Amino acid sequence: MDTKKFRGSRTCGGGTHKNRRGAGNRGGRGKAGGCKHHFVRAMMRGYSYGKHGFKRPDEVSRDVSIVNVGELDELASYLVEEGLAEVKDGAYHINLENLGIEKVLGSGRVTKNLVVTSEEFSASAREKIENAGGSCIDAE
Amino acid sequence: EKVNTKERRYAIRSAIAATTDPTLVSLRGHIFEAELPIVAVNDLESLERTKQVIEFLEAAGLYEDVLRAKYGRHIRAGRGKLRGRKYKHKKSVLIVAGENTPILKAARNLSGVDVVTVDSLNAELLAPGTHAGRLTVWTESAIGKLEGAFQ
Amino acid sequence: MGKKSLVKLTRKTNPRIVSLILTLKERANGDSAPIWKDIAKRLEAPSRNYAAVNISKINRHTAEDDVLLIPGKVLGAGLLDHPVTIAALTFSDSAFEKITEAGGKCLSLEEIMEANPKGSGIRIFR
RNA sequence: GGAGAUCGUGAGCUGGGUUUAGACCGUCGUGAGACAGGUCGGUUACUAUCUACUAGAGGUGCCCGAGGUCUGCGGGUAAGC
RNA sequence: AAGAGCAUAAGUCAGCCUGACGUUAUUCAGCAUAGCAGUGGAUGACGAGACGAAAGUCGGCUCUAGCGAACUUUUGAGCC
RNA sequence: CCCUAACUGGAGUCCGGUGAAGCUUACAUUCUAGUGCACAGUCUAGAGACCUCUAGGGGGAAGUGAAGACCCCGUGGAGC
RNA sequence: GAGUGUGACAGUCACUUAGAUGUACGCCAAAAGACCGGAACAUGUCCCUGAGUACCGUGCGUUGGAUAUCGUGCGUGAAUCUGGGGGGCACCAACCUCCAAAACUAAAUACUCCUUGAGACCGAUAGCGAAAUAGUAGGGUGACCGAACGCUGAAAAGUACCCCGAGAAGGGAGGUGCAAAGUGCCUGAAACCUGAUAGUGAUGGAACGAUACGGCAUGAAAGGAUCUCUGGCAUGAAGGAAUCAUUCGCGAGGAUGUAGUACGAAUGUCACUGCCAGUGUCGUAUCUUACGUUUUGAAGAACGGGCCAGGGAGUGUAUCUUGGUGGCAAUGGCUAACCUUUUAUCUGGGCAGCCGAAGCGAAAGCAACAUGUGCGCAGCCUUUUGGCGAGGCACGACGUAU
RNA sequence: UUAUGCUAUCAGGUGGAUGGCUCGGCUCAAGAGCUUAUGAAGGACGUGCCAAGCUGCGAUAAGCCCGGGGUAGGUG
Ligand SMILES: [K+]
Ligand SMILES: [Mg+2]
Ligand SMILES: [Mg+2]
Ligand SMILES: [Mg+2]
Ligand SMILES: [Mg+2]
Ligand SMILES: [Mg+2]
Ligand SMILES: [Mg+2]
Repeated sequence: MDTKKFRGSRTCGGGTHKNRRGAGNRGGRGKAGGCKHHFVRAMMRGYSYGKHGFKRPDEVSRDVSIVNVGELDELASYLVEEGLAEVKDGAYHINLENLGIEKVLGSGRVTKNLVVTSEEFSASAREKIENAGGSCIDAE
Repeated sequence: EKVNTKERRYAIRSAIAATTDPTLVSLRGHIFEAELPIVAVNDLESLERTKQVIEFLEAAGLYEDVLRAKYGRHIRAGRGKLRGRKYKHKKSVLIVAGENTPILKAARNLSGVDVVTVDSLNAELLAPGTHAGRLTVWTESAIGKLEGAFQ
Repeated sequence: MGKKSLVKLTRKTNPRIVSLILTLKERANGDSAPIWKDIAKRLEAPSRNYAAVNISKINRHTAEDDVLLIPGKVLGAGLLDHPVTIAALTFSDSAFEKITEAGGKCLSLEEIMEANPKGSGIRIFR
C-alpha cells in the first residue's frame, strides 16, 4: 500500500487496530474453510469439493492444431507468396503439414479453388472446399 | 526493469532524432553555435590526439560546451563524496563513430564528452537523465551504419 | 475543458495525444464542428479502451470512397476490397499495406483535420 | 434503642471465619479428583509527594514608630448528664 | 400439529385402473428487500399411459412438516 | 484486662558530616451538593481560603507495589 | 579531466591515472624426436559374456509415483545368444528397444576462510557484537550470554614568568593560536541545574490555552511609510432610528407621517500624526473538565506516559487479479536460459517455450456467423423532422454435451 | 528589596543531541582454494631498557640468516 499516505493515520486503513493480526483475520490460511465458513467463497472462486471424470495419459491423448477454411481461403495468397503454398493452373495447393495444422475445420467461406492436403477434415470443411471447386487430400 | 526491444528501439530512434532539433539541444543545457545535426567527414575518426579533437570542436563551434562541462564540474553535496561520487559531472558532446577507431581514445578525456560507436549506442547516452537533446557529432560512417540500426 | 478534462489530459504521456486533444478542441470551437470535440473526448478516455479496429470491420461497413476516422489503431486482420480513406491514430504494418494496395489512404487525425475542418461526411469507427 | 458513614474504619490493629498449596473423616466418582459437610495446620508489604486535620513557628497585609490594655466579627462546648 | 381449502365436492360408496410414470426447462422461496445448498413447489416441454361421451383430471394421498454435501462403496442402462 | 503510671537503654526530635530509592500527563489552598461510564481537588452552583515553614498520627488522593492467582472467555497450554 | 593526499575547492604540488616496462621460483606451452599399437571382411551341432544376483511374495519407510517411485527387513529365487531385461496392473501375442547384477572418467556446477573490484547500501543508539588494548570488560558451576567507548590544532605553537593556595590540585593575571579548539579537547541541542533580566506576586481557584480589550516591558536586522494615529468630505449593501404630530388600544404599547430619512459593513479621497505590526508578562470579559487508547458512552475513581534527546512499525520473492500510461498486433505478442560485455549497464542475437488464435465433452470424439434481421447512442447529413448509423443492445442461425 | 514562588528570554553549568568528517561495516561480482606426525589450527606461559593490554615472536623470543626490490632513515 501507499505507506506515505498513511503516515499519521495510526491504523493505516485497517479499521480497528485490533484488525490485521494474523490468519484469524482472514479466516485461516490459504483456501481453508471451504466446507465450513468459506463455502460460498469456495463456490464463487471455483474451489468447491468434489472430483469429476478421469484423465487419459498424455502419451496416448493428443490435441490437433486446427485452421478453418475461411482462414485458409482468405489468406491463401499470403501463403503462396510466403512459400507455404503454390498455384497450379489456378488452384491453390496448400499442405497443412508444413503449417503445423492437422485438422481443417469448416468455419468461414471458401471463394477459390483450394486443393488442401491435411491429416483430417471436418465434414463441413469437406463440403465447403469441394463446392468451391477444390478438393481435400488425406495424408497417408 | 524490462522494456520490450521494439519500444526500446523506438525510444532510441526518438532520442537520435532529438539530436537534430536545436530547440531540444539548447533547452537540454548545451552551448553550441553549429547547425544540427552535425555530420563530420570520416577523417575525424583517424585523429589520435586530444589537441586534434580540440581543433575540430573549435572549428565546429562545439568546444564551448566542453568548456562548460569542465568548469561546471562541481563537488556535490552529501554522502556521495565519501562513497566515491565526489563530483557532479556535466555532459557535453557525444561523438558517434562508424567502428572502433583512434578517435575513441583521442576524444575520451575531454570533459563531459562521450565517444562511442553505433553498436554501443543506447538511450542513456542520447538522453542523459532521461532528457533528450544531446549535442552529438556523427561521422559519415556512423550515418551510413545507422540505416536500419533500430528499425 | 474543466478539471475532469484536465485530469485526463495531464494523465497522458504521449505528446502527440496531448497536442491532438488540444487542437481538436480548438477546431471544434473554431470550425463549429462537434466531430472534433467528440474525437477529443474519445482520446481523453482511458487508453485501455482505445479503438483497435481490424480491416474486416471497415470492409464490412463501408462503401467506395468512404471516409473513416478511427480514434485508435487500425489492425490488419481481414481483407479490404474497396478503396477507403482512413484517418487513424496509428496503423499496423499489415493494415497500412492492405489499405494502400486496396487503393485507400492511410492518413492521420491531424491530416484529416487539415483536409476538411468541418468534418462533413466523416464517419467515426470504433 | 435501631440504623447510615465503600455492609465507616487492615498505607490503624487483629486474624477466629471464609478464600491457595498439606492432611484426616463422611459422601460422591472406575479413576484422577470433588463437596454449597465437618476437621487440624497455614507469610498481613511501603521511608507520606499532595490534600485534610491537630499543634508550634517565620513573614507579608492592615498600620505615624513602639508598647500596653481592651473590644468582639466570629469559632467551639455536654460541661454537664 | 396448527392454520387454511372443499358440498352436483377435495367428502362417502362403487366400476375400471397404477400418473405413487422415464427424460427435461424455467421461475420461485428456503435466503423479503439482497448474495448462499442439499432441497421443495409452481408452471411448462418430450415420451408413454389410466379413467371418461367429451371437456378434462391424474407427476400420489386437498395446501403448507416427515429430511442430508463432498469423498467412498454398492445397484441400474448404455457407453467411454 | 479494670486503667494505666513512672523509670531505663536504643531510635525519633534538634545540630555537624555523609547521602540513596519508590508513586509523577498537567495543574492543584480546599469543603458541600449535584452532574457525569450511576464512587469529582479540577465539571456545575454555592461555601471557604493571606503565604511560607516545622512537628505529628495516617482520614482522602477509589494512595503506592503486581498486564487479578477468584469468575468467564480462548476451536491457548501443561500435568494427571 | 579515475581518484586520494597536501594548512579551503588541484588534470599541471605529491602519490597516481592513461600507457608502457621488468621480474627469481614456478605454471601452461607450440615445432621436432622415443615408445605399447590400429581397422575391415569370410566361415560356425564351436567357446565366453558378472547369482543368493535379476525377478517374485510379504512388512515397513520414502516418493508425484497412482494395482504403475525408490530403498531395505524377512522369505523365495532364475536363464545363458535357440539367451536375458524394458515398453507406468498382471498375463498372452505382435512390434520397438536395450544387455544389468564389476570399474574409472575432464568440462560445464556449488560455496566463500581468503584476494581484488564495485556500490541509488550504513554513517558511530547506524553499519558486523566489535570504526576492534572486542567475543574484550562483565555475567553464568556449565552448556553459554555479552557491552560501552570515534574527532584539539595548519603546526604542540600542549600556556613561559608572576600572585594566591598545604599543594605536582585549583584559581587569578599573563601568554600561544585565524579561532581556546586547553588534552574523553570540532560543532555543542534539550531535559536538568545556577544566576540575571522583564512582567507579576503573601485576599487567592485549577487543562496552564483560544478570542477581544487594556497595563508594564520590548519593538537593531529581517515587517509597514497615504504605513500608524486622529479627523473631514463623497458613495454606501443588509439594516435603520431619535424626536415630535395624528389616531387606535383597558393597559404595557401599536399604526400612519417625519423616513427608507439621519445613520450604516465598506469603498474612495483629503488632511493630520509618529507610531504600528510583532514579541514577553500580567489583568478584565466569554468559552473550554488534557492527550492517545479501549469504549454505546472517557475529565474519569478505565488503560498509557516523570522529563528530554535519539532509535522505533506495510517490506521482498513467487503467483493471481485489476487500474493509469505505453510498444507491437492475427501476416499476433514477448522472449527464457544462453551467446555477444571490450568487466554486471549496454548493442545485436537467441522461436525453446508461454499467452492469444475454437469450442463443447468425464472420455472417445466431433467441431461453429469475415453479418440474416431489428432497435438505436455518438457523429455526419437534414427540409429540424427525419435519414445513414461504427461501437452498444435484442434476435436469428450455427458447434458441441446432455 | 514581596519572601517562598509563577511565566518568558538571556548568561553559565551539566549533558552529549545535531551537523560535518570517517583507516570500519554490509552486500554483490570476479578470482583463488586445502592443510597437519618434517607435529597443524588452537591454547598456556614467556619475550621489550623504562612495557600493563593488544599485536608479533619462542629461551636465537616486537626477533636471526641468505637472495632480490627499495634507499635514507628505522626502532608495531
Ligand atoms: K582536495
Ligand atoms: Mg484505612
Ligand atoms: Mg470460538
Ligand atoms: Mg589524474
Ligand atoms: Mg555499534
Ligand atoms: Mg552493528
Ligand atoms: Mg526520531
